[PDB]
Amino acid sequence: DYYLFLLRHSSLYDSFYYSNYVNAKLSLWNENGKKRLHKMFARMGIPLSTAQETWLYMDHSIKRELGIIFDKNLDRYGLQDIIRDGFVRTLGYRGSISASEFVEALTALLEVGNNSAQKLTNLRKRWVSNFWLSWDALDDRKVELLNRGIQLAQDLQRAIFNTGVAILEKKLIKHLRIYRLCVLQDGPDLDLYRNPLTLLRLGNWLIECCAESEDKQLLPMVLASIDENTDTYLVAGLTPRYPRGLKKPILNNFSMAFQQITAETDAKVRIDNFESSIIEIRREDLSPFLEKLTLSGLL
Amino acid sequence: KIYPKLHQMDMDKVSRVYADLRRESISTGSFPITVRHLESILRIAESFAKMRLSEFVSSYDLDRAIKVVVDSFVDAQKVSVRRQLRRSFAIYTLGH
Amino acid sequence: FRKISRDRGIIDKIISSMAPSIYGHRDIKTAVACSLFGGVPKNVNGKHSIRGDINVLLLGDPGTAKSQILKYVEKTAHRAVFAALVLADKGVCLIDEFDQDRTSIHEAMEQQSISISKAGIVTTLQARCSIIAAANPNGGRYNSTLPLAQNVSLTEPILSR
Amino acid sequence: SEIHVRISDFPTIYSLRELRESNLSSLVRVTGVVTRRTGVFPQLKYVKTVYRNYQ
Amino acid sequence: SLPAHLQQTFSPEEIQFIVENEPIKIFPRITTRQTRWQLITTDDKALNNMVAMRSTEVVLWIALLLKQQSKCSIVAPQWLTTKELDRKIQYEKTHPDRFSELPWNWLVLARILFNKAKDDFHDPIHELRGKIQDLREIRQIKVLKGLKYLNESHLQLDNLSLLEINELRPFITEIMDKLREIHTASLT
Amino acid sequence: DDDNTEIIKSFKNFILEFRLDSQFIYRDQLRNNILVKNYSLTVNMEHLIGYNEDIYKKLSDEPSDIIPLFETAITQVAKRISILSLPTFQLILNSNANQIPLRDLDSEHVSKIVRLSGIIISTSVLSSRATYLSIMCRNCRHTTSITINNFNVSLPRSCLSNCGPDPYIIIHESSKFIDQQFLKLQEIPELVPVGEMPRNLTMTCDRYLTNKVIPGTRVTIVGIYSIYNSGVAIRTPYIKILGIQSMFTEEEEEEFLQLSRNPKLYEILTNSIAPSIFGNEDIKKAIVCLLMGGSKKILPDGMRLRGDINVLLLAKSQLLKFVEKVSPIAVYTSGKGSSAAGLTASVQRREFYLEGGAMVLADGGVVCIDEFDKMRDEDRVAIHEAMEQQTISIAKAGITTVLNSRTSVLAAANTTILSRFDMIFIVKDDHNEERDISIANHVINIHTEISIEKMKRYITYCRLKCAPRLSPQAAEKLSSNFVTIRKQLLINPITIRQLEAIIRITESLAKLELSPIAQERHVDEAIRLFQAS
Ligand SMILES: Nc1ncnc2c1ncn2[C@@H]1O[C@H](COP(=O)(O)OP(=O)(O)NP(=O)(O)O)[C@@H](O)[C@H]1O
Ligand SMILES: [Mg+2]
Ligand SMILES: [Zn+2]
Repeated sequence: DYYLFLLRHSSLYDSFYYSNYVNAKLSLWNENGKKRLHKMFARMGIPLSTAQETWLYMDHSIKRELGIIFDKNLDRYGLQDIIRDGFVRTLGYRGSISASEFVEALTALLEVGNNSAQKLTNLRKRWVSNFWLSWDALDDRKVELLNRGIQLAQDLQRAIFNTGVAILEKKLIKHLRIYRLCVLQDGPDLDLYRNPLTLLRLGNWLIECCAESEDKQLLPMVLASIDENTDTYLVAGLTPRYPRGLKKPILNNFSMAFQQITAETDAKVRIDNFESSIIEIRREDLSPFLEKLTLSGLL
Repeated sequence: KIYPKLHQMDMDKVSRVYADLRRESISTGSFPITVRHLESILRIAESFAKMRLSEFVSSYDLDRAIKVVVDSFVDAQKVSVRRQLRRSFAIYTLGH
Repeated sequence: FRKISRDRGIIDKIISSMAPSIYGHRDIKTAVACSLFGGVPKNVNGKHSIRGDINVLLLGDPGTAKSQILKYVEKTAHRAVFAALVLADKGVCLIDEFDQDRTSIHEAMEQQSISISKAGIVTTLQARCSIIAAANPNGGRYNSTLPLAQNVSLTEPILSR
Repeated sequence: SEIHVRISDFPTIYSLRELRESNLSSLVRVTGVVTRRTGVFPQLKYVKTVYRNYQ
Repeated sequence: SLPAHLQQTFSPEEIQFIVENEPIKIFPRITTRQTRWQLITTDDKALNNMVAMRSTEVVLWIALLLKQQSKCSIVAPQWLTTKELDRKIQYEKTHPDRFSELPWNWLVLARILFNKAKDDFHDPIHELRGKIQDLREIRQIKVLKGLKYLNESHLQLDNLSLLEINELRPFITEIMDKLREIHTASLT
Repeated sequence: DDDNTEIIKSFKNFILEFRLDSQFIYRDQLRNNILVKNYSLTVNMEHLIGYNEDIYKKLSDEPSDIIPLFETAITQVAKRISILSLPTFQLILNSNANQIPLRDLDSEHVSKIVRLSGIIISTSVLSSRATYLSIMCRNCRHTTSITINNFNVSLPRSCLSNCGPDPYIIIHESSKFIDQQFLKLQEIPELVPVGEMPRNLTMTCDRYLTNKVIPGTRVTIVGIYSIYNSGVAIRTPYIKILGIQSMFTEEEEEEFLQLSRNPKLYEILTNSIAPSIFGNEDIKKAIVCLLMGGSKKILPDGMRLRGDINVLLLAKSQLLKFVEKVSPIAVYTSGKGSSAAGLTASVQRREFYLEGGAMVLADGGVVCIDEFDKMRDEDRVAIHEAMEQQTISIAKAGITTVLNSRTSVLAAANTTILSRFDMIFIVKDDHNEERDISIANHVINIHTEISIEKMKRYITYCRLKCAPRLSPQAAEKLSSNFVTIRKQLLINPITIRQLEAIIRITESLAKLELSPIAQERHVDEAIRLFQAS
């Protein structure tokens, strides 16, 4: 199994192109990165028009030779970490799936399955129905629902990538001394980041990019997104992490910091999520809260 | 590269000007102004925004588009109607 | 580009640069520039659509520079047709003089795409273009005492559209 | 399976007037307007089978 | 009062209910022999006197109720084996009009045991599922030949299963009734 | 030799064994098809790949050779599941492989399975191909037979039973044939590079795939891409198709019946017509009557009584478009017409021919004219026959024919031609600034009571269900009113051709209620609405 985004569905080319690790290793947000991918497939001996075919229909010979082709070629691109072992399951004649693909299907179903207090209640009630839309997909009798989950997973990753490139190309990351700050004031559709899990997927994209872009300055990061209906920013505090191939674990300290500023502050804020690293605050109060936060020694 | 858009503030004034032009056209017995002219005004304002690489239409764009379309509409009319139109429309063809 | 666009009066300078060899006639240059830049197309599947192209007609006294500015536009513009609307797709179409031709233009101004059938065959084509036309006003000279219809050989919806 | 070399900037030019029998089987460089074009068809490459495009 | 679809016939649910009252052979994994069951529509002694891994006979609905949990295992009927089904298919092919002598509940019981008791067979289940299909297809050919003898008087059938009869009931009886009406009208 | 038997054995075991959960889906489909005398099977590629990838590999490498083997395997299974004679069955395929744009097909794709899409632009008539065929040998008068199959043959020359160089002829009296059809596929309009006209392909289908599509429809196709004979060493490409993709209920009429018993239905329908237009009450009422119409009748002496309605309007541009949208069938035109046929019809030239305008083309429906004053000279005289007789008749240049013109006309303009219409009215205007501001705000919104479809379906239902008759009270009322107006005019014209128009309006008013009889209630509103003046 390969750390490639949904290999056995869509195509081999899309598997590399949307992989969260490959983007950090080859810088796919710009053309000098994309050309490296074209160059790789040309050297590997795979015709580029076949690499884009649906992986079920891709030719049998390439399918069986792929396991050796990677051993000869990933080293030249510094990309050897793609290779690993994992668990695969199959039932009758309906074809294989790995656990890594299964969990992406389930998370996608959680995210996208189908004055202020009432709207918040409606939203939080909608998110609970998706629990049962995911629960009913753990049954082999209901593979039909699992396929829908996979179709949603692909669109979610597409929309995430199309926001990440905008953040990096417009250089919206602000490099403060103690931590890195990023705030989304507008977007193609900013509603997708109103759910916590989607926001964390975007954060995990940016964290891989920041982890590989320079050897220096492993820093905490703060990410926020506005909502036009509440006029509140949804804020999340994220740790750094060490690369895949490299020894105690680090700890997320934003919890105590957000709690202390919340205990002190004039600001209109909410803390009720299980994960205390995520908070919410009104439009005008973001800047004084972040000012008091950076003035604090708790970061 | 450039794909401009309208700003929702001054559009109330545009609607009032449209209604005023229609009222004045009927009052002198002219052939009436129509929705086609209003659409053309908005489209020309977008073009004026595009000319300076502005993604926003602005009040002066609407003013220039209004002048162009109103003057073009006036030029099509008979002479007596033309004099009544320009005497009333002075606050659009020359002023704003 | 951004440097010159940040300067004041760039609109007027673009219009001034339009058709250098021809003296005067600033309004014609303004209209031609507006047609070459154009608007944005929009559509609402709830019952409506709006074109981005801008169409212009010029009534010319004999020898008042009309054919020269059409030649100028032909060299200036990226893609164009001079007189066939398939070749004008996403471009500018130029007409310098003027029943089936007018009928084709009637369909072309009503639609943005053309459809035709012949011997049971059926097919479609795209027009999607800005039309610049010029004409001679019903003989030797225009009459200002009369409305426009008296001076042209055109149906009323043409002057509307 | 096979690569084609394309030559560029050949240093002498003819119109369609100056061609004579001495030019036969020589390389030439020519300019003009394309008056008419056929559709694309496949053509048999060798005379098991292989094809190539033609126009 | 009664629903429209139950005026003249039994639904498949009722057919399953009817079949569930039959006896079946089981191996229990616990001993009950020295509370007591105290049933009122069956024998009570067998369940009160079970001994682990000693074969005994009980009604099918209780057998499936036990097999829902670890406490029981079901012995397959002897006709439900590859050798016997092979012989029945050969009988079906040999005699092109007679129906082979399968039990009256063969379809229902097969499609119950394959779902509730897939683990307790000796033969590989993916072969039994094929041979059951072969039998049903051949019998359907023989049925389609027989519907050309609907008449004013009567018909004889043999070894046709309960579910197979119930499938056809509203067609045979209706067409036969109308032929009777047409004939007797000419006598009167 | 043995490979032909192993491949057939493999596909035979595929059909007999593929379960997904508990149903043998291909055995069931093959049986259910035979019962309705459909001899074909629709296999899906993904199931074949799941069962055994090697079989799919063989099929993908050499489709022209392997498709016939799978077809005969289907026949061998079809006999076991239904016999204790059948033709050869047609195999049909479904696939989700990546579509190739039609413009990219080239020499790399010859004799490969290809999936593409486009628009059908033409369809041939059906033609006959042979499958089983019988042969007679001219010299010895021996006989034999051959079995054709339609994949990429000629009569043999190995004489039998010397017997000669080319002795074989066909016995058409003892041979079997199938249907074949040709089609043309054009590339999708939103794919074409700018400034170019679209490219197209030609293709073939047989048996159950014939007569399945019509011109102008968008379709998706699965088929073998190949070449045929028709420069040097050059051949034409085409495609062999293997698959294609492209009255009232009770609960509906219950709503229409609930509307029919509403005490204010007439007001509701009038309010629902061009609701943006202010005022003009009687105009809206007249359009309802024009849409509903009277009742057609036929007498024992063969005379025929008209059902249609005709209205003229002297703002007005909007109503004709609204009528075009609400009507079940509609045609829109300006007075000069779409061709030299004009409104009615004309003769054109080389041999002469005839073509009809937008009176013949709207036959059976409604037609609306946008400027009736711009009518041509021939149409001015020809519309008399088109409206009075509901026909157009021509005897010119050896042509001698009559054309049907059964339609209701709506017209507008800005004389004696007004006599042709049942009702005439003049449009009226009001100049409230709020109305224009509302329209402008809606225009900016797009730039930045009963609904139409329900009303159209209701109008259709009423036209199909009811055709009501005058009660005797209405007859006394109408005749008394008729003689009263003529007497009043005499002491100070009304004529039978207008009495017979008032009757049609009366019937159309009774039609909304679905009342089988018309009543004085309807007569009163009919004469009240007759004030055209
Ligand atoms: N600034 C100018 N103003 C007017 N005419 C000019 C100007 N410069 C050149 N001309 C000449 O005047 C004519 C310009 O008008 P133009 O329409 O091109 O001529 P034309 O085509 O012969 N008249 P017409 O046939 O009615 O279109 C040409 O003959 C030009 O050479
Ligand atoms: Mg000129
Ligand atoms: Zn012979």
